[PDB]
Amino acid sequence: ANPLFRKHIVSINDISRNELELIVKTAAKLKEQPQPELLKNKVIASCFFEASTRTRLSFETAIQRLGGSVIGFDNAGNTSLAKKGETLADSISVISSYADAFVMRHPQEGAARLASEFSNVPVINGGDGSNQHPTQTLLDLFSIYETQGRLDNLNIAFVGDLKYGRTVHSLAQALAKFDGCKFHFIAPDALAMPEYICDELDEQNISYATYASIEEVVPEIDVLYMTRVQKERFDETEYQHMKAGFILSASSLVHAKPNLKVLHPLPRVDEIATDVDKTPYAYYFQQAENGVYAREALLALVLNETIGE
Amino acid sequence: ANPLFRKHIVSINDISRNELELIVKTAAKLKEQPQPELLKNKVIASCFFEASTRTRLSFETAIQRLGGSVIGFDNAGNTSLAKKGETLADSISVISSYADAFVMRHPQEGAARLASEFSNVPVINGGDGSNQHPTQTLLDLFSIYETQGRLDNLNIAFVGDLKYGRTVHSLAQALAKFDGCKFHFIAPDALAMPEYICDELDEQNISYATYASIEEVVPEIDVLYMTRVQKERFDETEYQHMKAGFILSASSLVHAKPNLKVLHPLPRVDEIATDVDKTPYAYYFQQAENGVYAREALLALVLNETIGE
Amino acid sequence: ANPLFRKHIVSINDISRNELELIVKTAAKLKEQPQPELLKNKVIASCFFEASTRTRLSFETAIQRLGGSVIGFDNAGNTSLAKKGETLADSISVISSYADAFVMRHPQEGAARLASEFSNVPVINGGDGSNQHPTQTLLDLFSIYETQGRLDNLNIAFVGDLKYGRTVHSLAQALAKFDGCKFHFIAPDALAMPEYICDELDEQNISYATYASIEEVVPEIDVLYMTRVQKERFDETEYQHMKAGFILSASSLVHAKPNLKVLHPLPRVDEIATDVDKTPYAYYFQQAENGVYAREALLALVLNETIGE
Amino acid sequence: ANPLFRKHIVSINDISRNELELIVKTAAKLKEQPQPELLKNKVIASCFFEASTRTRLSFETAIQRLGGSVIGFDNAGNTSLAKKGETLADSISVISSYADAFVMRHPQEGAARLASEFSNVPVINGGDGSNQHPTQTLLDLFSIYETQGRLDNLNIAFVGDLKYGRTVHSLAQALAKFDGCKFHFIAPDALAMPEYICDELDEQNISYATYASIEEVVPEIDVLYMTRVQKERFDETEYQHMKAGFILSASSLVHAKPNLKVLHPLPRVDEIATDVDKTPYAYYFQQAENGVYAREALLALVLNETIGE
Amino acid sequence: YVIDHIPSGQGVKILKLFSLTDTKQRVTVGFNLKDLIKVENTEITKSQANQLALLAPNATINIIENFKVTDKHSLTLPNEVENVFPCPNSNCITHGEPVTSSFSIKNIGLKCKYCEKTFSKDIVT
Amino acid sequence: YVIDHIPSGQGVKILKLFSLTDTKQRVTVGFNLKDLIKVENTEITKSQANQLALLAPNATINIIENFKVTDKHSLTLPNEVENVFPCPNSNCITHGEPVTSSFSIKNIGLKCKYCEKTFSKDIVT
Ligand SMILES: [Zn+2]
Ligand SMILES: [Zn+2]
Repeated sequence: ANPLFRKHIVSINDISRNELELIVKTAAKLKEQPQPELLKNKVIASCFFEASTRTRLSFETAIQRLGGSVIGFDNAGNTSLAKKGETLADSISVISSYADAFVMRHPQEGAARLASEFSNVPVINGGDGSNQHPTQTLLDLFSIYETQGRLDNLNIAFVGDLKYGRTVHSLAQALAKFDGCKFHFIAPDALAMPEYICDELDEQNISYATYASIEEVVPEIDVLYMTRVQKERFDETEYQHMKAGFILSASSLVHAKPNLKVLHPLPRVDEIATDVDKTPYAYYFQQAENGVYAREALLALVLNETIGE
Repeated sequence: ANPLFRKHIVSINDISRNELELIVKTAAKLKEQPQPELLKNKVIASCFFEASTRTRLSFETAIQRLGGSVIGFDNAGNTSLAKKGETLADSISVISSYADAFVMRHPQEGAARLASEFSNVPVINGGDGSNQHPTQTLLDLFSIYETQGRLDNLNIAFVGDLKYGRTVHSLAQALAKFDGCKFHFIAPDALAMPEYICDELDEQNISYATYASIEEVVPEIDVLYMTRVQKERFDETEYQHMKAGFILSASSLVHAKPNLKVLHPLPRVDEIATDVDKTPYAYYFQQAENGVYAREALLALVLNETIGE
Repeated sequence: ANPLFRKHIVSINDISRNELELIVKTAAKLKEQPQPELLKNKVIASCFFEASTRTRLSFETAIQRLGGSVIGFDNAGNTSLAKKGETLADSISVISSYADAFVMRHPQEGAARLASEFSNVPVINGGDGSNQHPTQTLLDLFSIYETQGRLDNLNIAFVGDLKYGRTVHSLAQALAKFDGCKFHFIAPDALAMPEYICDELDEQNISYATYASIEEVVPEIDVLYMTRVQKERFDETEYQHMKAGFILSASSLVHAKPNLKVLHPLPRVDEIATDVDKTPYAYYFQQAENGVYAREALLALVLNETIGE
Repeated sequence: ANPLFRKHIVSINDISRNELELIVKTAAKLKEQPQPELLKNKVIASCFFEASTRTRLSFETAIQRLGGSVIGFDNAGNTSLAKKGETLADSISVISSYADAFVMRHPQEGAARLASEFSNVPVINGGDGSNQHPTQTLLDLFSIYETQGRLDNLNIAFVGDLKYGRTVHSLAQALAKFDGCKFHFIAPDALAMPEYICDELDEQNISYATYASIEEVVPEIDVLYMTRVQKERFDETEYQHMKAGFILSASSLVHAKPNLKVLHPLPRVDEIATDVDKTPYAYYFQQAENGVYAREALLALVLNETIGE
Repeated sequence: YVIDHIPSGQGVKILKLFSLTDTKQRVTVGFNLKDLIKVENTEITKSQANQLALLAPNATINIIENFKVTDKHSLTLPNEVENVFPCPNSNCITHGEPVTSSFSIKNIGLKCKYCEKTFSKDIVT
Repeated sequence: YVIDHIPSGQGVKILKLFSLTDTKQRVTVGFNLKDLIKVENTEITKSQANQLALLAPNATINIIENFKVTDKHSLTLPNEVENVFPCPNSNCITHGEPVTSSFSIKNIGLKCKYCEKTFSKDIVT
């Protein structure tokens, strides 16, 4: 058995360096040589209590890509589930019992862990409030690996909302289980990387620094992970001032090295200008596409004792 | 390789007579001698930004009938997509990635054209606002072909709202790419066939004429196309007065040619009377079903160089 | 007693020339010398089953202007009235019995007439679907009188949607009970003044004509009643072509006579350009303001045997 | 004639020290020796585009307490107004016509200024987005005055969200037009008083300082102003951690000056504990009530040259 | 090159809508005399010249190479109008979106590449 | 009059935003040499001259009366900016509405007459 066979996928915290590496290596393998019957005669629950189109379709494609079927829902709007009095626990007990694996997304944190204690079948946390979204981080790791040929010894920059951006936190956390990545944090003072993430980085012996601008670090960077600067944590006057510093244009990448790739977990709105799309560094759309293969590999490894590739 | 291979299907105006014939012929084989593996291991994206059940179930049935998988959604309100700043372009670019073809319906005119420019995979226009609905015309022509044994030299009555009836505009335009059809128009004075459609027909050496009643022309007609004469288009006193002479009943059909098929694109409320259903001419439900086989044909030709028997 | 004392005000059809004249003359009198205790210790129901802010506030101001009080509601959204099973008849019976007069607005035609058969207290039709809105016509007559010193022998133009525009119909109908107004109809072919209005005008010996443009008739016109050209009765392509002809700018009034007044029942959107506001001919805002005095006078005349002005 | 006669009330920044004193003095007479005919035969428009019950009932009470009538609405969703193309300007211009003064609250910043330019009748700003809420500051100052017997040389603590607390920004600014106030600021590091407000205070020779706790400063404080420390402004772990030290309890007040009045603009959830209510310092409910008398004062001075006793 | 016979008031619109003031190369303009434009050291096809025809219907386009005229292009209506005018159709997908406006030129009408509706040449301006 | 020392690329913006090409009077413009504008038979105050200062920070404004210079206005930042720039605040009432944009000029900041928010001189452009 591979280390993930029959395991629940709840948090990036409980996935080791070795497991991450195997997941990305498996994504790469599956993308090169699809295995369209791996999940033959397997039925996969895909229960999105909270809408996530890009994620949901990403998963549903992966399942069906491997020969599996899909049951479930896409927003708890339509569902009659967990209405007035009924526990999520009960709901999961019933629906997981229909199926061979249980992909869920939920607005309450801890909801994938609870699921895993009431499903007799492996559960994949498609997202649980502000807590975890492992497959996003996994698709982000894969895309790095795909374009840098490794995950150790990389110069990664993170831009935008680093205080509340959960996708950067888990990614920094994942990469920090590998060797000698130096992180570069470019964000408003008011959205600096949080104190506790930084301690974890010290404890994982991993250099980080703060920079004022994107353009500053571009020539010494391999991966530029862009996130959105949301106006909620500011007002109008603040945003309109603080936004300008953290928008990525074609002009910003003029001194990029060739292997530079621009990532964004999407959606973008104006934090990456249109004119970056055609530049050789843009990889956000490929990143989105790599969501399918990342989720293929996880589903595969979870349900198949071996990948007889 | 057939001319539609790897082509986008956006507009009836970009489909030629040969192509239209190829589609109805393919639709006939797939209906009569089905080929449930023609899209084995193909994943088809079905994205209905604007809700259209009849159409969506049709496509989704066609996809799976051919061995394909479906991903996508049924309206945009149930989605997390195209939110606030988020372009349609970005959304297409991502969901495209997931699929081998992209079927879409959208409230806005041109959305299928835009889609075709941001998708590396062939898009099928499921309907873009008031502009195009090609597969509707394709199922309409298939039904005519199937029941008449030809598309050339048919007598066709178009009845109801000819002015804003985008379905008749295309069907008229399409059959105008053929020989010898003579068109008969029955509408209120306020809902005549557009001047611009008539110029086309004149450019294409095709007989049309207007008539006061449906009964008047029945002895001469091979196909009777009923559209929906909506309440919006006048006030009450007007609708009540005008509706009478544009409703089809079984008695209307007392002098029908034995090959006469009544069509209606659906839905239908009072415009075709219930007693027509039992008659040998009612073909609107068969026509609706032919939506599956027209959309199969199109998906098939789009993705397979050649198609066998 | 004045002719209107204790009468129901349902339709402009049942208000004679003499009654119209007295209403406008009374408006003028009340506007010059308010009578703030005419409706002292009178409670007036103002029940808007269908929202009409400009109308509702216009009425409520008038009531209170005369020393009266107001009870009621502004949309049937909030009300618990006429819910599942309960008749409007019952509702009116109860609420009118609270009050000394009953101002209502409703989305179903005939609703003010029904009200008047279940209220023991006079009812004022604030609007009943596409049927009547007498106080609008009355405020329109007043504004004409105020600015032309009479209602006979006037050259009035009507612009925009004359087919479905109920405000022009009742106004034309009201003015037609007076002597020797010549009407000028400027509207799209597709929204000509209706056949039946025109017959009524013939029967009231009243000259009308059709003109292509606003600008054509301006120098021979005293009142230019503008209405909105709504896009519903067209599509996008139609509207965008047909709108241009029926927009009133400052440039259009260059050859106006001095006594020219531009009326619009409001809201305007772009059928009267901003730049008309400052011109000496604009009277739509004054027209809106004159809604208060028109409704003051009606309420007064309905409830007071005499106006001891 | 008093300086506010026939003036627009849009911004606390346009009200001088004398004017502020005049308002609180007038508010005191109208509270203590009322004058229920000061707006006899005046009609006051109360238009709440954005719903604000506490504020609207306050104004509406003030209006009628003075002998005035009310017209208007409680939100825009219940309205037929400012629909689609319809300007706010047009809407003001019409409703203005109806009234002798126009009170308005609106979601957009500047809406009261715009209103003042399209109304021939004095507008009172009931709140325009994040910009101004003058009558809130006016009831705040009145309450301070009334309880303290002065507005000069008071010790004032401002507690909670100082950064986005538009109510404190104005109250601070206003009391800064007076002498010798010393301000004490208690907030999280992330919710400090804006740099720009501090410059003002420096320009105006006024002492401020920050403190870690409420208790720390209670012995020295005459007025304690609590704002609401909202959940939006951090994530969960942050809120939970920070909330503790910004909640007021009765025990907090063990060393209060006997003249200490606790204020809060309302609503209040956990930020002031229930046991404070019974204490001799709780004045938030009296302060809310003082909304009536501040808004009376303002309406009175706006419409009457002079006001007697 | 130098563009002559431009209507006075529509000539300013050319500079804006065609971003003629964008290169390092010198550019000169005179309004009212008719407007006029001169463009130092830049090339232009007889193809691209026609894009302008929409705004100045009857306008001479001369070319300087060597301090004097060499060729004199006169304009016709071209087949296409790539991103010059927005589509008058409010519902059109073109509007919020990262695409270039485009009309085929057909009674002189303009037909949206995207929504496929058809507008009179004037309504587009 | 004639306006000198204008930055190349911001000079086109003056013609547009200030509608200088509007009168019958002749108007001439040269881009890149710096942009430059000449305006035949029209008057302008030292007041109105300053509106321009926002776009061309250090720009000479000379005046022709009689084929040669008479006065040479040099620009300062004025108190006001009546309808030149839209307000960067998306929520601002100014946007859909029949009013003229307006900012007071205050560290060189611009303060909306309407929403009363305050923006850095650059963010407005
Ligand atoms: Zn278009
Ligand atoms: Zn603003």
